Amino acid sequence: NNTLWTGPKPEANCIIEYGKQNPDSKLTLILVKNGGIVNGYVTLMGASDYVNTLFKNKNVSINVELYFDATGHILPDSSSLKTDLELKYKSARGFMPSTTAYPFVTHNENYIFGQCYYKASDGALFPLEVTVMLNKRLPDSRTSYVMTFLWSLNAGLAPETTQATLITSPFTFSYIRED
Amino acid sequence: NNTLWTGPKPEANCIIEYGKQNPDSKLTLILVKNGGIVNGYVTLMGASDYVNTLFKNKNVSINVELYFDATGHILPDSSSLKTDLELKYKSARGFMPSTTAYPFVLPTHNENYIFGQCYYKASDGALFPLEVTVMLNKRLPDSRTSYVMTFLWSLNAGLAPETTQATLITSPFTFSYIRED
Amino acid sequence: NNTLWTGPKPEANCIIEYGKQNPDSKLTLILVKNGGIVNGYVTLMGASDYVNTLFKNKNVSINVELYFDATGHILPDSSSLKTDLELKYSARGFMPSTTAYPFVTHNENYIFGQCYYKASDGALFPLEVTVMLNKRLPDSRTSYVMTFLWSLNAGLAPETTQATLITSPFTFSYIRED
Amino acid sequence: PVFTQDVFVGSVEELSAAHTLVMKINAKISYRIVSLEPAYPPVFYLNKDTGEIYTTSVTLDREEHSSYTLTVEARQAQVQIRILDVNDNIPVVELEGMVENVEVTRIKVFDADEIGSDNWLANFTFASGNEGGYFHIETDAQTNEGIVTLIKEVLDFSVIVANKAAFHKSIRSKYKPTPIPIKVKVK
Amino acid sequence: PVFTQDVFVGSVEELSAAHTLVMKINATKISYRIVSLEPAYPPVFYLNKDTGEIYTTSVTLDREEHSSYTLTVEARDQAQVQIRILDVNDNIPVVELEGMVEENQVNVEVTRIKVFDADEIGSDNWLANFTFASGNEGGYFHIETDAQTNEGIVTLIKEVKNLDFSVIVANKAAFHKSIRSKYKPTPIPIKVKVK
Repeated sequence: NNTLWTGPKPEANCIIEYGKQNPDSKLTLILVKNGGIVNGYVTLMGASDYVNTLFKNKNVSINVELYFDATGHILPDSSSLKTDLELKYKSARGFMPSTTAYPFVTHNENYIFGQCYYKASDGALFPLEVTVMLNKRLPDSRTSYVMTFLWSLNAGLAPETTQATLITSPFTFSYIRED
Repeated sequence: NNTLWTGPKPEANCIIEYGKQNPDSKLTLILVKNGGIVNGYVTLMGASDYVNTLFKNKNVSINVELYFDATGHILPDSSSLKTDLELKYKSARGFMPSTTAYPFVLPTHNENYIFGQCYYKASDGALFPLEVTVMLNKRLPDSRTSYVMTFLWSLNAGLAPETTQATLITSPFTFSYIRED
Repeated sequence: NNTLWTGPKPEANCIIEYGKQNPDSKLTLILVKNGGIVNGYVTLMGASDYVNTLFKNKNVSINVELYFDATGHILPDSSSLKTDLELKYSARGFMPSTTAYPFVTHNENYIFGQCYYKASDGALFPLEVTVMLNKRLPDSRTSYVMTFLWSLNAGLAPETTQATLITSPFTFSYIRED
Repeated sequence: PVFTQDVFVGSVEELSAAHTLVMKINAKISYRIVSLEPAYPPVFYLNKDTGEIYTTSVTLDREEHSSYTLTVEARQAQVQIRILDVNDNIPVVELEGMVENVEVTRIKVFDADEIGSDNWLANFTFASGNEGGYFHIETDAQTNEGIVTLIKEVLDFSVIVANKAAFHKSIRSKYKPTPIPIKVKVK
Repeated sequence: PVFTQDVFVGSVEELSAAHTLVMKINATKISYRIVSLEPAYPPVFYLNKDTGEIYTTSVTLDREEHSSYTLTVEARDQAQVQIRILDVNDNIPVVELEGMVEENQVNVEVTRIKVFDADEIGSDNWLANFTFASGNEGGYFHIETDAQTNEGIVTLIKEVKNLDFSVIVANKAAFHKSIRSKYKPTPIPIKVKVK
């Protein structure tokens, strides 16, 4: 096995409104080992009312954070994914980003930038700037690996007037893993 | 063996201009299985006159369909790639896009799309940005097929990228999707 | 063995100061086999005064050229990498294909991407990267050619001071040789 | 059920990232925002145990609203948060002068930031044409006007316009400097 | 040791690729070294100390910010180099209308459109070319570029109501690869009334 799943069509497991106590958005995140790197797949689907009424605004920054431990499981008390990451065919430290090439500490060799697109309901296409930040920080003492995701959007015209569902284009990226 | 080929530089197999039986373009399509996903590699090359005279305009769109079958081969009667795909060291059910993550709908739906950007280097060295809209299943042509994978290259430029005829070669586009076990 | 490293965090092994004999800039280049293709990871960090003071200017074109021989060991005399790649534990399979990217117009030897530069206060400047595969020949003993070109034109300067030239990790995928 | 003060104040940066500390109100107490005067976006999230107002996943804009007055109950009071403007909104220019130290032209511009501050003042540089040394600049701050004055008595030139301070981290690496021409006549 | 000339006049083009050959200076074992440039703060040129060649380097050039360079070299066991930057086409001509015609007038002037192109004055990269968009279908107006101060003067053809139209701007020579696929044609219109 070399695939850290989340689910091909998972239920609600991620919170976006910071302060809720029931999960309200689905997050699809697939990591695969490939030689000396890890390839990634990540998308986010809003499955509530407030997240679906996010893109009536013109400047929106969506943050999703993940805090693994030394073994490599999500601590759901302090993370932002409220469901553990499971394998496919069966210790899961092999999919986590390296603390040799992205050390803890300025020091902007940690970030990985990129883009996705939001397909609006009136046929419009808007670009979302994705910032994937690696380790960079320690929120706790028991936290051993950090991986955060950010979807930034600034637009002149407003993207949506009525509420539609929130759906982003998939994102693909690669990072150096811990052995 | 985990590579669905088309050829590193094959002959003319794809067809644009629906209403024609001559294969008028070349299409390198490589789908590599990797863990629980499939990585890809798409390159469209011009191989006739009609594909090469497309970029004398400015708002153009090049469409390619791939309608698979129930077991993982390409139906040539309905798709636009009239040449079956092969392995590297010769059933291809493993390389098909997943129906539990990209499900079939019937009346909008926008969770089974892939967006990307490639570039067209013109005859004098000017990069033009083309948009790629890789659409997975989303629809069904008829009852024979079981999976749908379409590609689409759009360009809305400001001026004409060419005036004479040159070989329309696009930059290689890379993408990834979830496969059907 | 399916990885051509550079080290996870190396010392300086490239030369951008045009006319120096010692290396002055580090770059991480990782190539991995994956079926019929090879995935690639590349980033470039400056390590001297001239490389760090490149981005006080508007237009900057950084050029890194690699010339693999018949086997695949990098010639450290005519390339820009002054230190060859190593395996994780020959190296013909990681080199690009010749029946897909042939030598000599012929605009099929290119892969165009995009990366970013985080500025001194941080402003996300877009660098346009161009990976030219083989297309050329220095002499009759190099067999494979790769070239990365990091181009930047900008409205204003990225930074008015010297900080560090750290570019974003760029990812690509090419057809490999058997 | 009892507060400590009556009128709270605070300051949050314009176009800041999510989850930043705005202010820390005080009065187990479950802090409860009940109303905003601009009410349609929820821009502020109140941590219920500690009274720390945070900026949630939707970000602000000073040019739509500069003062948020929200009423909060601690189980009544006011909260009056002001927005500090950062320098987005590149200036725009709405230009002929004839001579015979006589001032030549008057250049009127239009910014969009806080009026009076150093993110509003148009600072005028030189682009192509003052190598003869003919024009010295002056930024009339009280009405934001680009006065020029003669240097060497006796041709056209151009001006690149920017703000007084440096731009924000978002609008930089998009600002393309476009030169603007001035035609000077001589008798 | 000694040199063979005193003014090695050569040239290179604006916005060129890195490590193009500017010129090859010469002297009658020798080693070459630049001792001064005219601008001290941008290092733009590189002196090949083996064969006496001038290359451009990883930071490329712009003619509009500094037009001509003068730089002094000196060889060991001085002389001046005078490099003029050849201008290539770049940034789009920008446009800043009304006019009046009369009954059955032939070849009369309506407007003289001004245009500020930031390129080299006199060459083919500053001379604007004005093409029509919509309104000159039936053979109404003709356009010429007066090359004294780059004026897109229009004139009548036939003998003639609110027949307004629009013009599209371009240079006389075609654009570079670094500015094309960003040039979007914005036709700024022209209003004209008959009397």
